[PDB]
Amino acid sequence: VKQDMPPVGGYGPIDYKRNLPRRGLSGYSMFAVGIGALLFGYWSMMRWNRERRRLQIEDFEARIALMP
Amino acid sequence: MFMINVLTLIIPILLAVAFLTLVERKVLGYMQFRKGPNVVGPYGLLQPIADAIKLFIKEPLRSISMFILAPILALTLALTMWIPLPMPYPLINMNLGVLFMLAMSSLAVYSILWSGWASNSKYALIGALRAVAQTISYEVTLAIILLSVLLMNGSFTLSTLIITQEQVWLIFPAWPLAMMWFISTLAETNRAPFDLTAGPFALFFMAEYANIIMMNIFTTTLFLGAFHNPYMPELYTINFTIKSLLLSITFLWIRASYPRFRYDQLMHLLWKNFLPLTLALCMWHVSLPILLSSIPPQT
Repeated sequence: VKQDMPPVGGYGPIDYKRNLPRRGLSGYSMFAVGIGALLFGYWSMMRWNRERRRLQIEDFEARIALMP
Repeated sequence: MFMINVLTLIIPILLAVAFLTLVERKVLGYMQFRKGPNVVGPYGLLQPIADAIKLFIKEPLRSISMFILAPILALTLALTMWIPLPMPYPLINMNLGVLFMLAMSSLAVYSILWSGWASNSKYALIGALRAVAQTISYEVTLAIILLSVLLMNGSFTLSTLIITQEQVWLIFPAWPLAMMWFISTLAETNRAPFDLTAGPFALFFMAEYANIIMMNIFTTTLFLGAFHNPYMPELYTINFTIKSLLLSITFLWIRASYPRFRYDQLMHLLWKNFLPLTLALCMWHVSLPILLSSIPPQT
């Protein structure tokens, strides 16, 4: 017998495609969810700032009543 | 006790920057397929310590007063620029500290230009002049964006900022402004993708990476964090430290990935893409509190 290195009856194929998934969101959906979380942060920001101004006015009234 | 406060600030800057160098080298190593370094001692700690030692025993050679005066300014910025950073109780309660950040970044630009003048008439000094020009083209963007993100905070005092960050983070009312500012932090740290660019190299290197840690701590304070609960500030310290660490790893992690710009592409990109967008976001942040009736309590 002979003992070279042949391929055994043929081998499987190997791909040659530029395999790209291009996944992720679109323009509109990513854009809208970013602006939506932005507006959520704005609303909570507005609420905290106006309640904070209430308390800071109370601090002003403390210094007024303390002064003379 | 106040000099003890100073020593407890500026003794961990050496350990902080050296362990930052081992952390960034190990992190780049695992970004690639590298265990670098682990052979030299237990997980590579004596390797940065003794390597810093070897860098101090290099015996170099040589205008001399200028060559003295540049890295001393760089490293005294690296020391004196963690003063008002409000890890819960800051060192000095400055009434304004962010403008001090801007002023000492300009002092770092002084440092780079003095080193370039000390480099004794070289094509390297022409390149360092270009680096001075690109570094000075950024404090416009950083100051204007910083102005807008403090505009929702009223005062410059930064304790008001740690008050503002209790309900939600400030990353949500200004995320693209924050994105541009973080790119400007990449810009001010003079590292990748924003490059290029003798001794004492340890002191100059120390200045750059303490500037990095300053920019990351200031990023972490400016946009997010936790709540300052009194009579247990260490909880805020731990949560702040963890977030700043993750941001600095992300900062080196973004450095690990992209080729560096062209100089003229860098200028082109800077002016014609950040600068109108800064102005537009900033005028919208000016007209925002008058259209939400929420101006902050400027005390």
